[PDB]
Amino acid sequence: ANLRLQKRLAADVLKCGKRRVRFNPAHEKYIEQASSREAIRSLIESKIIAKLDIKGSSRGRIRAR
Amino acid sequence: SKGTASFGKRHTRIHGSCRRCGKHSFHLQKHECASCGYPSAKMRRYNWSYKSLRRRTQGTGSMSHMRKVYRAYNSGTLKANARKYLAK
Amino acid sequence: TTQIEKNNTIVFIVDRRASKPEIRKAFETVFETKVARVNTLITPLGLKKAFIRLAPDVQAMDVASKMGL
Amino acid sequence: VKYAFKSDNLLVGKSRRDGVKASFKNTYSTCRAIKGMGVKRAFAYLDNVLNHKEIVPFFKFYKGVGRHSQARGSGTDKGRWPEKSVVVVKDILKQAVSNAKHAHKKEEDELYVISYCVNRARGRRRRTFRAHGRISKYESQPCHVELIVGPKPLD
Amino acid sequence: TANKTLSRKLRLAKKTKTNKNIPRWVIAKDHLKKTWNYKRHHWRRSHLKL
RNA sequence: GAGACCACCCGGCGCGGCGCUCCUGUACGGCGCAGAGCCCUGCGAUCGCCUGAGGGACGCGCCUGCAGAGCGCGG
RNA sequence: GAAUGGACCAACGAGGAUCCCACUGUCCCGAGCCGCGCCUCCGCGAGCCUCCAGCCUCGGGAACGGGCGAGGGCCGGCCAGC
RNA sequence: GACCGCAGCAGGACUCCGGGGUCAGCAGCCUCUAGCGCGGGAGCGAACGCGGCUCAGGGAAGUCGGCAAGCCGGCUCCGUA
RNA sequence: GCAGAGGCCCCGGGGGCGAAGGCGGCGCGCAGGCCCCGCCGGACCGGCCUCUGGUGCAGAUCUCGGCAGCAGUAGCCGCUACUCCGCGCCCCGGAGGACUGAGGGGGAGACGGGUUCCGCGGCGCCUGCAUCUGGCCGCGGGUGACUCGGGCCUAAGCGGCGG
RNA sequence: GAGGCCCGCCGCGGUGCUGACGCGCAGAUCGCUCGUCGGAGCCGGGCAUGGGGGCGAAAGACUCAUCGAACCGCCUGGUAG
RNA sequence: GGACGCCCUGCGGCCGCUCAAAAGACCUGAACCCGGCCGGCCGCCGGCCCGCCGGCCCCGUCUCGAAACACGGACCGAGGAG
Repeated sequence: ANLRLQKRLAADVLKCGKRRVRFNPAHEKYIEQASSREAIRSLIESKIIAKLDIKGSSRGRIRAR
Repeated sequence: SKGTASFGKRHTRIHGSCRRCGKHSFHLQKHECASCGYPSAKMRRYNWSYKSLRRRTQGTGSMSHMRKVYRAYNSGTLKANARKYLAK
Repeated sequence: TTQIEKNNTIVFIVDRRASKPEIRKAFETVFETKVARVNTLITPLGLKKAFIRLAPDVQAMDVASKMGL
Repeated sequence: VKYAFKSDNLLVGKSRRDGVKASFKNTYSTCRAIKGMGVKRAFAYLDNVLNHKEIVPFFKFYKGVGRHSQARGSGTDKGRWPEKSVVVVKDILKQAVSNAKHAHKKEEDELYVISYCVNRARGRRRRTFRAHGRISKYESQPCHVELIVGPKPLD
Repeated sequence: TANKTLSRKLRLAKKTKTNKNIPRWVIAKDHLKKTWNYKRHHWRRSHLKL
C-alpha cells in the first residue's frame, strides 16, 4: 500500500533524496510494517532498503577535449 | 493591473482587533478604532445608522449588574434605601 | 512515556499565567520532588505545556507512578 | 409510491434504484433498448455494449450522438455505447430477475423485460467559474430507474 | 505569522478549539434533528479576523 | 481506389518473410606497401580496397510461417 | 515670423513621411507538410438567448412581413460545416 | 505549490544559497543533485482555425503603408564617406 | 368574488357517517361566477342581513421562488510524457522513457493564512475524469531557547506637556 | 578606467502584430516582437499627506476593479410637465 | 422512526411490517416541466360524428395610424399599484 512514509523515513536515514531510495520489490509487506526510523534502519542493514549512487555525469569526454 | 494583478500585492493588515469592541476595526497605523472609537473615552455612536446602534448596545450583552440591580429595586433595595435616607 | 524513561521528564499542562519559577516550585511541593529544568510552550490550542526535567538523583518513573502516569 | 407500473396480479418481478449517479438521457436509452427483450438476451446485449460490440440506439436524446454502423438495423442511424448506464441497468435487471425467480418460481428464459421507467432526479450542484468574474452551474442530471421483468412474452 | 503575538494566537486558538461538530449524544438528548454546527469554518473558504 | 461520424466500393482479411524494383550513396569491421607529422615504438584526421556497398521501403510478383468465412444480430 | 521665441539637425528616437539596395508567399497563384484543437467514443458537463413560430416571390400596409391578400415550393428527424 | 484575486484562477506576491559541459557569459541548448509527471482519457488523421515548416520562376507588381515574414548577425584581419 | 366584524340559521346552522383544499366531470348563470358529483385529503366551514378593508393581475428591462428548450450541446487544447508488470487506481512498489535545468516544478525563511502540520482509519462531501488519492472527512496527537528572534535602543514619524 | 555612453541576462516597462483570447486562464491575461538595463534606476518594510481635499516629470491622471470630484450610512420612499 | 423472510461481494433491492394511514424524513402536494403506458395528429371560432369545410395576423402599449423590420413579454406559481 502507501510506502510513502517508509520512503520519506528511509531518505532521512540514508541522507539521500527520495529519488535515490530503492525498496526491494520482493518485500512489499516487510516494509509496509516498518513505521519507525529504527524499523527502517534494521531493513537498511538487511539490504531490503538501499540508497543509489549519485549517478553523476561522465567527465571522460570533457577530459579528452 | 488596475484589478486582479494589483489584488496580488495585498499582504498586510491595516485594521487589527479593538481592545474595547473586539472587532477588526482597530487601524494599526493610526491607532484608532473605526467602530468602537477607542482610544476615545466616549464610545463612537452615530444616529445616521440605527442598525449600528442596535448591533452594540445595552442588551446585546449579559447586562449582568443592571439586571440584578433592577430586580433588587423591584424586591428589597428600596427599603434598604429608606434606612440610609433616614440616615443618622 | 519515553521522555519519563530516558530524559527524566514529566509533561504537564499548567496555567498559562504561570511562569517557569512557579512551576518548578509547584511540582516540587505537590509531588515532593526536585526539579532541575522547566522548558514550556503555549500549545496551538492555547494551553501552556511544561516539560519538567527532574533532578538526576530522583527517578521520574517513581514520581510518575505515584501520580498515576 | 415510487413504482410507476401497476400490473394486476401479473406475477412480475421488480427492482428500482434511486438517485443513480448516471446520466438520465444515457440511462433512459439503455433501458429503452432492453424493453421486450428476453432476460438472458438482455444480459448478453448489455455486455456487448460494454465491449463496444453492440450499440444502444438513442431514439429520444440524439442531438449530438453520432451516426454509427452498429445501429444500421436499429430504426435510428444514431446510437452510442453508455458504459456507466449499462453497468447500472444490468445490476437492477439482475435484482429484478432474482426477485421474480425467487418469489414467483420463474426461470431466466420465461422472464422478459416487460416494463421500465427512468425519471429525472434532483442533481448535485457544483459551480463552474466563467469569465469576467462570473459563476455558473455544473449540475448532474441523475435518474430514478425502475425495471420490471415479467413472465409475459409481451404478447 | 510564525512570529505571532500571544494575544493574536489566543483568539485564533479559540476558533481552532470551537471548530467542532455537535457531539452525537447532544443530538440524541435534545432531539436536535439539525446536526450541523453552522459556525464551523474551513480554513480555505474562511476569512477569520476579516 | 472511399471517409469528419456515417456512407461508399470491395472481402477468408491480415501479419511477416522472400524475390523484383526503387531511394540513398559505398555500411560496421578487417587489411594496407596511403597519411601531414610526432616522439616513442606507437599515435594520427583522413585515404584506398573489400563495397553501385550497407541500410530502407507505403510499390510490384510470390508464399517457404502463422493465419483468415460466427453457434453474433436481425429476418 | 522672432523666449505667444525666429532660423538652424551634429548626436539621439518602439516618433511622422519619401526613395534605393538587400531580402523574402506581400502578391502573381497558391501547393505540400507537422503538431494541436475540431471530429467520433468513455466519463463529466454549462452559458447567452427566447410572444408564438420558423421556405419563398409579389401586392397592400408605420411606405423593407415568417404570419395578412394572391401565387409558387414543402415527408419527418438529425450531423459536419457556414 | 495552503497568501490575495468569488476558486486547488497561464494573474500577482519580499528575500537567502546557488554544481557540470559548450560559451565572453549567471545568455541560449543539454546535464548532476533535488523535485516530479498539472479540470481526464482513447481513437481518427476531413474542412477550417491556432502554433510552426518548405516552396519553381519573378522579386512589393500586394497594401493606406514592406503590416507580417525574410535578409542580416559570433569572432579575427583588412578597410570605411 | 375575497378576507375579517356584529347578528340570524324553530329544539338550535353544516363537520372523522369526512372541513378547508387539490384533481377530474356535470348542471346553472349573458357573464363575473356558483353549485353538485366521484376521487385524493384529513379539521374545520359557511348561506343570508348589517358592517369594515392592506379586497380580484398577463404585462411594469415587475419582485421572489421554481424551472424549460437549447442539450448529452459549447467546452474539460498553458506548463514536452508517459509505458510495462505487481491488489493495480491518476495509489504505491520495481523497471524503463523523460521533464523542471542551480533567476529551478530545488532547499529555506519574511508576510498573509490559522491547523492546512503528523500518524491512523475512511470515501458520504470535495478532488471541474476517476480514485483504493488527497491540502477533503472522522479520530487521536504536534511548536520545548541564558546564547535565535521579539522584548531594549533610537530613525522618519507619532504621542505627552502648566497651558 | 570616465560616462543620466552603447550591445545584452534577470529585473523594470509595454512598441508592433491592430497575433491569440474575447460565453477568457484572466472584470486587461497570453505569445512572439520590443523600450531600457549604473541611471531623474528597480524593489521591500515603516511613516507622512484625506475628499471640492490630497498627490500629480500634467494624462483631468491617480487616491483599494470607483475619479472632470472616492466610499459608507443618513436627510431620502429627494423631485420629475 | 420500519418486524421477518429472500436475494445480494456489497451497494442495496424485494416481500411485507409499525400505524387509522406511511404520514418513512416527512401535513395538504398545485402550476410549469418531465418519464412509462395509452389513445390521437395537432391552434382558435362555427357547423356536423368529428376530420373535413368556412372564418381567423401578437397581445399589452404610446400613437393620426401597429402583424409590424416600434417597445416590453421563455414558461409557471405566489407577491404587486388611488
